[PDB]
Amino acid sequence: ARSIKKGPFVDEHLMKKVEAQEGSEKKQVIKTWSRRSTIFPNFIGHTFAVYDGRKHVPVYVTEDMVGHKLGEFAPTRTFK
Amino acid sequence: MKQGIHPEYHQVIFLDTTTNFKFLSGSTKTSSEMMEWEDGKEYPVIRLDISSDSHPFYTGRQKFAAADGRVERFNKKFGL
Amino acid sequence: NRLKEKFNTEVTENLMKKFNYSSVMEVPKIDKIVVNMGVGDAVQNSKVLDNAVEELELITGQKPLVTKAKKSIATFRLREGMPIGAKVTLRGERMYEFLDKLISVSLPRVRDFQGVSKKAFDGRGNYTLGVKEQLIFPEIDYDKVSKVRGMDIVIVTTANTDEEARELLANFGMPFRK
Amino acid sequence: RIAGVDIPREKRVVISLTYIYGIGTSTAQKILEEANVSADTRVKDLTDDELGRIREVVDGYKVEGDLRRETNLNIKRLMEISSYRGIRHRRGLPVRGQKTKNNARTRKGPVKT
RNA sequence: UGGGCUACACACGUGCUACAAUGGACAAUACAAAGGGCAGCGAAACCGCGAGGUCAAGCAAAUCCCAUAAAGUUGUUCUCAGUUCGGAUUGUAGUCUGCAACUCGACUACAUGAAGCUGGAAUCGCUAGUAAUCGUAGAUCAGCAUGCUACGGUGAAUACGUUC
Ligand SMILES: [Mg+2]
Repeated sequence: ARSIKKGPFVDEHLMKKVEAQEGSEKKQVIKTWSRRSTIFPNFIGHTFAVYDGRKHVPVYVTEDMVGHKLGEFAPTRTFK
Repeated sequence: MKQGIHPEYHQVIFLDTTTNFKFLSGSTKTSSEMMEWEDGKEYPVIRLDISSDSHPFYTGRQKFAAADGRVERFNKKFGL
Repeated sequence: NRLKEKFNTEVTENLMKKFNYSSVMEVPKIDKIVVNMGVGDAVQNSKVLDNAVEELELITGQKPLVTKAKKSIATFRLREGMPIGAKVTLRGERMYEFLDKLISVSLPRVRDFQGVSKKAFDGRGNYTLGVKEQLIFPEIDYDKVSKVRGMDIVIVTTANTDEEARELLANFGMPFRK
Repeated sequence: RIAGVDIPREKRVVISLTYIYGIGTSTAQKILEEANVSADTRVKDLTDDELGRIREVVDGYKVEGDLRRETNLNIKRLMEISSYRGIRHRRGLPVRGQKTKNNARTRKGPVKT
């Protein structure tokens, strides 16, 4: 959770999916409804199709993006 | 040089208080304080907060450490 | 002439060894240091140039030459013959004193100094430096100056190439951005 | 002059130090405490030795351009990573989730009716 | 399950906080009312700059806790400016609640330091414990109030009068 004492929050289903990909030499696109899950350092190099509420928007994790939730990068509202 | 068209110019000692660096060069600036020099004369002394040796760039000393990487800060923050 | 002494001794040796100069005469030297100030604001107010002139006179240690417009431009509201600048040419001992002070005191005093640009050479071995404010120079006091104004310092070198000039300035101890 | 900035001479040192970027009243109190320089004594009346001591402490804290550069870099990174916060920075709209229907003038600038 | 109701060139209504010296900051030092509480109110002690945490007494209530009211009073300092006014915005590191604070919480620390120099035309409330001002409590409620509904403290000016 937010508090330091609690570990960085990640959804188990998202985490387990990433874990399987770690072993694989070539990573595959991940469909995730987990906007709330934090981007871990392990997530680097993984592509996540985060749901924007109507469609899944592709997100590629990089070093800089770590420590930011996957949901942040996907946009739920459209203007102009 | 034409006489009386130029501002008064005289040798003055420039001192870096921080690094205790003294050098004698001419300046229009007049100082009440004067100090004995290597040369057998007394010259007015100008005090400088920062000099070549004082300024970090010249020395190449780094005052502060570089910012932690995003992966690094994540690991450090939650001790993982 | 502490900077001159360096040039006379260690610097001469470094340059001649580096570029395999056949004669001592070949070794580069700084012909002149010229400080340029532009006062287009003088068009708007006569006082501004006069104030700048005072500042330049103190920093340089010699009276500046007022520079007048060659041609009239409507956009700049410029009229030919109007006073729009002040220049000083420092040569001989005065030059060496100015340069040593600039590198030793004034350039350090520059705010958030990251070194001088390495690319600021005309391609003919002559370097130009632009100071953002004249407050960096020690003589000027912050109270005395009403408005901060930049200055250009032009180092003209006998060096044929910039590289030779760069080595001369580096041996002089000029900060380089790298 | 401390940290490349000339603090007002007339004002008391404690307040004068706040003028330096990256220094606030809290730090200004702390830097004087470490310097062992009294807050009461005014900058104009400050002794030369005291001034040097203040400078040493101020140097230890990140101040002026170094802090400015860091802050800019963080904002640049957010814009680079295309973070929602970063996108709002690019839009020039409230970044921290303040409502934009009304108000939001400081971020949005003057009214264009 | 996730998003939206939290969109943002703008217009309007109702509010909140300022534009300082009848003030700002700091230190010391007083005087209320009306309410809430069982797995809830949580003292004290220790730890933290603080938000909090740790441990844990009492207390189903004229007993214990929320909870020290604040303005005030007396000193000290600043000295008429966009400031030692103001505190929007943004960066960073935290705390707490919750399965989960990305969209979209509250709070803290540090830094940053906007507009604002008392407001065009126009327009609102109030005849006394009222207005004005200063804090206090409660419902809803995991958390979340500048709103709402209650409470006291200090405490005015003026009303010739009925042409409009
Ligand atoms: Mg609604």
